[PDB]
Amino acid sequence: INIDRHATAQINMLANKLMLKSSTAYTQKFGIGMTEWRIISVLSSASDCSVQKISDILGLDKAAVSRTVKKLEEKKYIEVNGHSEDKRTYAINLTEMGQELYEVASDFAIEREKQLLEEFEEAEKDQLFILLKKLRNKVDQM
Amino acid sequence: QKINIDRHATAQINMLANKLMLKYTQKFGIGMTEWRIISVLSSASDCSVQKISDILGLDKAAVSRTVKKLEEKKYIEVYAINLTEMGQELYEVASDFAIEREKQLLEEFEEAEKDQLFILLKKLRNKVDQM
Repeated sequence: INIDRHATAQINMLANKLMLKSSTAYTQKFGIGMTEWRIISVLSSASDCSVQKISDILGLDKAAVSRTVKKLEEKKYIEVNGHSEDKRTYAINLTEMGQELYEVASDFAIEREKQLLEEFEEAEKDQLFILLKKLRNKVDQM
Repeated sequence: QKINIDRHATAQINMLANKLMLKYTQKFGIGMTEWRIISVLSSASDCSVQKISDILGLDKAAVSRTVKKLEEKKYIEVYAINLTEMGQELYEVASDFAIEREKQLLEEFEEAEKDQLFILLKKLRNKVDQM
């Protein structure tokens, strides 16, 4: 059966294989899984990361984010910031060790991304981001 | 910080696959977790419970249970996990049946844009194979 022109199928097989390889890579190099890495990278980039905000950004459901954030808490990479004395909700933050992890693992993330796009011309990269965002806009409508 | 997520193709791809996933399948006699696992197994060979649990953000116990259930249903065999021919058929048939959702997804795309999308996705899959 031909699913070459099946966008969902193509994108899912691409994403799944990339994620599986990354699971191995991050685990062997840094002792964390791919999903742990995705969350750490979100925490380094954004402010007031609730579980909701991390889920919105990554597309993983809240249960998945919550379970991973708990693991990262146990590994002492993140801590829950209650903001007890502030007119705002709790937030998840990197600990000092989680920040160090990000510092060292981000170089590896950057190299893998460079590798993924090795054969792309500059305009092809631009075209790629535009088309993914168009897809991302339609999905939000479905 | 060091990485701009908005211009990080790895991140956009993975997010889009997840977002497409949370949006038929009960039609074919399996639930969401079963479908997600089937999908992962279709993407690459000799998967492990550990890897699947990682990338799906699921606990190992849940993954193991679901894997067993898919064994019983004749979709999987076995620790390297692979799809049976019938597991692979399930993925293709259920995808082929869901074609109307694909047309909806690509509604705002001209033919030239669809062509570009598939050209670019193919470059990406080719490269992932080499990584």
